Amino acid sequence: TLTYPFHDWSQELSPRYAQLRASDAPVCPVVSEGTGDPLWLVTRYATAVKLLEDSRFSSEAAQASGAPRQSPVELRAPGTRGDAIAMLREAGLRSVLADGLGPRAVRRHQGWINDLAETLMSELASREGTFDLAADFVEPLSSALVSRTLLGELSADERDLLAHCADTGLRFCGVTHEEQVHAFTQMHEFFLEHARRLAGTPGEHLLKLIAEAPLSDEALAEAGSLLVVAGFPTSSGFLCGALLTLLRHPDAVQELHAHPERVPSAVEELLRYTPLSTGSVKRMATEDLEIDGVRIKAGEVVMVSLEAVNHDPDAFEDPDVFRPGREGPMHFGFGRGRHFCPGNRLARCVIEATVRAVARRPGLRLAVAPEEISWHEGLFFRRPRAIPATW
Ligand code: HEM
Ligand SMILES: O=C1N[C@@H](Cc2c[nH]c3c(F)cccc23)C(=O)N2CCC[C@@H]12
Ligand SMILES: [Ca+2]
Repeated sequence: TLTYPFHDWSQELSPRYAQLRASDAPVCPVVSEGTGDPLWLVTRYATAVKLLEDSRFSSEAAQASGAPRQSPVELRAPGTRGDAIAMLREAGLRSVLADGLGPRAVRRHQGWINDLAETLMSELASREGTFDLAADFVEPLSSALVSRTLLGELSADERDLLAHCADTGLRFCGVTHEEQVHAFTQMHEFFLEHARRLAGTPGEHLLKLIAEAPLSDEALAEAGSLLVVAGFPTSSGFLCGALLTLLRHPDAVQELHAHPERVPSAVEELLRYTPLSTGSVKRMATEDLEIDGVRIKAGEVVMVSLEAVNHDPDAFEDPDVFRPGREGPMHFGFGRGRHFCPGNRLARCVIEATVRAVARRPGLRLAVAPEEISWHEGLFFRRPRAIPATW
C-alpha cells in the first residue's frame, strides 16, 4: 500500500527510507504513484551491492517501453527506442565513449573548467551585495560543461530549450502527462535537426566524436537527448546541493582552505552525503531470482534508492554527518556495477573545481536561512530554485 516516491523534494530525506531500511525484509513492495505499477524497493547497502552487481537484473529491460515503472510517463520521445547508451555500445562505440568521457577528456578540459569556476566565483566576489549561486555559478558552469564536453556550442535560446525540456520531462509531478511526453518529443526533434550540425563545429565534445567515428540521424539524435538528460539536470542539481552542503559546514570548508590536499576526500563525501535523485535506479529480473531470501519473479522491477544506501548506518558510521575523510566503503553516488556513471570523471572534475573555488574564498555563506531555500517540487533530480549567498 506504500506509494512511491516519497515526495522528499528538499535535502531532508523522507523518513520512510530509514523505516524500510530497518524493517524485517531486505526488499519491500511499493506501488508507483504515477502508474499504479507494483515495484520492489531496496534501501540497504549490502542488498544493493548484490542486486546491482547481478547482471540478471537488467537495466535495459527496466528502461524499455512497457516496463513496470516509477515515472508517470515513459522517458522517451514516442516512437523512439529510448536506450541510447546501449545502442551506442551496440554500434561499437565504447572506445569513443572512453575518449570523450574518460581521463583523457578530463586532461583536455580540466584547465578551462577550473579557470571558469574561478572566473565565476571572482566575478561574484567583486559584486557589492548578494547573488544567486544557482543562477550565477552553477547554471553557467554546468551549461559550459554540457556545451564544451558533450553537445557542442549552444546559443542561449538552445540551452534554455534543452534545460526546459529536461526540467519538464524528468518529473514525478508538477506537469501534465502530455506536457511531460512532449518535452521529450521537442528535445528529440531538436536533435533530429541539430545533432549533426553540432558535430560540425570546433571542439572535442562527445557528440562530435560520436558523429565522426566509423550513424543515422535518429541514432545521433538519441545520443544528444541522452547527453542532455544524463549530464545537465544531474550536474546542475548536484552542484547546487553540494554548495548548500558546503555553506552549512563552514568548519569543513575552513579545513579545506588550510589543507587543499583534502579536497578530493571532500568531493567523495559530498557524493555520499548530498542527495540528488528523488527516485531510484531500477532493474528488471530477466528470470525468477532471489535477493536475500525474497523471490523476485521474472519481469518484476527492483529499485535501489542511492540516497537510502548512502545513508545506511550498517555501511557508514553516523551516516547523516558530513565527514570528509571518513573511512567507510564506496559511496553509491555514481551507482554500482556495470552501469556505474561513465560521466563520473567529468562530474568529479567539475565538483572538485567547485569545492576548490569555495575553499579558496572563506566567508562565503547563505544570505537566507536554510529553511528559506525554495525547492523545485517533483524533479527526479533535486534542485533549489535559488541559492541566495554573500560574503
Ligand atoms: C556530467 C556529465 C554526466 C554524464 C555525461 C553522465 C552520463 C551517464 C550515463 C550515459 C549513464 C548511463 C550509464 C548506463 O546506464 O550504463 C549514467 C548513469 C548514472 N549517472 Fe551519470 N552522467 C553525468 C553526471 C552525473 C552526476 C553529476 C551524477 C551524480 C552526482 C551522476 C550519477 C549517475 C548514476 C547514479 C548513474 C547510474 C544509473 C543506474 O545505475 O541506472 N551522473 N550517467
Ligand atoms: O529519479 C530517477 N533516478 C534514475 C536513477 C538514478 C538515481 N540517481 C541518479 C543520478 F544521480 C543520475 C542519473 C540517474 C540516477 C532513474 O532511473 N529514474 C527513472 C525514473 C525516475 C528517475
Ligand atoms: Ca509491461
